[PDB]
Amino acid sequence: ASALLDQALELIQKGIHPIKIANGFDEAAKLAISKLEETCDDISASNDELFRDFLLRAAKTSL
Amino acid sequence: NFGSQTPTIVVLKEGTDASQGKGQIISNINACVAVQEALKPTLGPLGSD
Repeated sequence: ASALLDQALELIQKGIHPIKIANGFDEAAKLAISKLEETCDDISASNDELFRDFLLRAAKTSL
Repeated sequence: NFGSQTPTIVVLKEGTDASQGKGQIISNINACVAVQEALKPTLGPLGSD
């Protein structure tokens, strides 16, 4: 959120209205979510033995 | 007669405002214009908060 705010400081200096700034991130955020939803793969096809390993992948990431 | 001072009787209380003028009303308009200035840029979709 600070990164969006820091980059917005330079655009306020150029004289862009804040609503056009806010609408730009809203269209960009949904566009990025729409792309990342396509590229990620599903893990439900694997059995329970490999599904336990995916939790170990995320468990070691969070700890 | 009961006192050497003889205080002059004020009509209203001390600290009670007195208000006669062609103005007076201009201050009320400027007071409304002051509050109106705060709500001025909040109009329309391209406004502010």
